[PDB]
Amino acid sequence: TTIVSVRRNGHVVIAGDGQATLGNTVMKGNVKKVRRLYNDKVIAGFAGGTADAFTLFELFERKLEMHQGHLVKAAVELAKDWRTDRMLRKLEALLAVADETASLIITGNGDVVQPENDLIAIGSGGPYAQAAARALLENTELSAREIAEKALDIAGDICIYTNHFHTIEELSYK
Amino acid sequence: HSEMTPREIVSELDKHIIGQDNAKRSVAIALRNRWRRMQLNEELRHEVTPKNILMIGPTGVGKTEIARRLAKLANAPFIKVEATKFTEVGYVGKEVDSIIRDLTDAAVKMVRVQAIEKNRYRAEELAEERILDVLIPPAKNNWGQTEQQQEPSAARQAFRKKLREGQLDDKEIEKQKARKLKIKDAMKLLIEEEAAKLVNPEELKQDAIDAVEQHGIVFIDEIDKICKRGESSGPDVSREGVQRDLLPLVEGCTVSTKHGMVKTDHILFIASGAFQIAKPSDLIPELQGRLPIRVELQALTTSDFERILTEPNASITVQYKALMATEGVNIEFTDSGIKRIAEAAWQVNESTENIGARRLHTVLERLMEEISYDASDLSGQNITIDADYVSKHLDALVADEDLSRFIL
Ligand SMILES: Nc1ncnc2c1ncn2[C@@H]1O[C@H](COP(=O)(O)OP(=O)(O)O)[C@@H](O)[C@H]1O
Repeated sequence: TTIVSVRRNGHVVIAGDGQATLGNTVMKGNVKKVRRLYNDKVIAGFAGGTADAFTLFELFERKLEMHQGHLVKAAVELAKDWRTDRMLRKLEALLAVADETASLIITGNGDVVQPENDLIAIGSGGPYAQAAARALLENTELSAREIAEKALDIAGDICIYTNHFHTIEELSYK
Repeated sequence: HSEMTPREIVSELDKHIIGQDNAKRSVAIALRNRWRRMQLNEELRHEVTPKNILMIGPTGVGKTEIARRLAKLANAPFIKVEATKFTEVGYVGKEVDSIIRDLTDAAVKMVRVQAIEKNRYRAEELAEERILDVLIPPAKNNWGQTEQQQEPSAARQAFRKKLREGQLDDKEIEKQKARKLKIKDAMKLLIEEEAAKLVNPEELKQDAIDAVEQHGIVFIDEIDKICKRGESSGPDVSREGVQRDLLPLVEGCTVSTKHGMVKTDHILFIASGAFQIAKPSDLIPELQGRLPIRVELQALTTSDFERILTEPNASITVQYKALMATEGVNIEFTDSGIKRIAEAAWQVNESTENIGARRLHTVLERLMEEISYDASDLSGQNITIDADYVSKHLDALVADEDLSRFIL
């Protein structure tokens, strides 16, 4: 899979492909890997179980309800339980989350990570996307959305575990 | 507690009692003194004791009324004991400590009821949220905008606006409850449910005590009936016994109440007597000392009677009008009608036994017996009790003496 997040000109995005793989064959080709949270204010993408999601995203929402929209903190408070609670522990995934404030990755390890330029690229196709995103972001005036898109395609072209079905969630603010 | 001046007290007392100005001032000085005490220093606060009063006067002329309104006016615990109630304890009977107990069981039956007043808005505000929580089960962990749990006050505003009478819709809530029920009950089950949490123990029962000790008012009726009379001797020591028994109470002591230890050192005592047989100087020495204030009340006159009928707030006449209104009937008293009701009451009291203003309630009440009954089948009328009506209904009765001893 490949999750790509970018941020340029008061615009942030998260884009993902839709391939789920089992062994050497495709199980499904249209998996929704990018949703929306906290009353459609917070966007997110993810790599993992469809349930792990509908559990880690529900929780994340409540963590925001416990920290007035403040992304980061709810994010910190999130990765917190995710590494402690006996049960929540077995959950496996890689959440990419971003609000108008900032964007960041969360791993079952409990880490909260803010990448160089709010640029995120997780998943087996992650680096190829990063390489292409970085290239574009540094040599062209293209938009955050246009980036993630083009970057995602580049990925799906190189990564045997990434396809060309997309799911993007933008955000405007300025 | 009240910061009312004596003059203001008397004024306030004038709204319920006709005449007896002197007794009013005496009782008014007493109240103000309780205030005067707290404005003093450590020492002087122990030393200064209540100036207990000895009201002297004939039956039903306003003695208890005055003391009852005085108490009521200072939201003070009030008890009225009949002195002879203990004259039979030389054989068996109630101990005088009972007075301080009752003044306590009532100083509680008071602090409690007046906790249902203060806590009558709490259960129907920060407690009606119960039914609204099962009507629209709040967000899974409300967010937080100090106006977010107030935002609904749209969906939420509807369930509350419609909760202005519309109920009988069975639901359930939460030993919390859990049990399934209705609303003519789920709601009322909540009335007391959420209320017993605001009122605590060691402050309520502790305060009833603080009340009695600081604002208690004991009215010892017929204190003159426990004085020495020159007819015998054995019964006298029995009487004087009640005087010695009461002595600790007005001299300063500690009584045991099932709510705590009450100290009588600052309870105000209003003793009362007719003093036709005995004189206040027949009271034992120690008691005369503790009864520094002596005030007489005059017998009521026909004019006092006319005024008592209509002047006081919620006078019997006013009450009657009110009660007949309940039946949709408009009752009205002309000046001469009242002049005659009073006149009648005076007559019976002179021709038979004098019972003071009491007589007015019985005369007034016999006079109205007919309208009181027929009131329901007279709705929408203007009945006028005038001199004529009065005479037709009372004359015969008042005229016949033996009959007056029975019927009036
Ligand atoms: N001066 C008065 N003013 C108003 N009501 C009075 C007066 N005197 C007597 N009454 C009425 O008569 C009844 C007699 O009782 P009370 O007034 O306590 O006097 P007492 O203690 O001398 O018997 C009371 O219910 C009261 O309403």
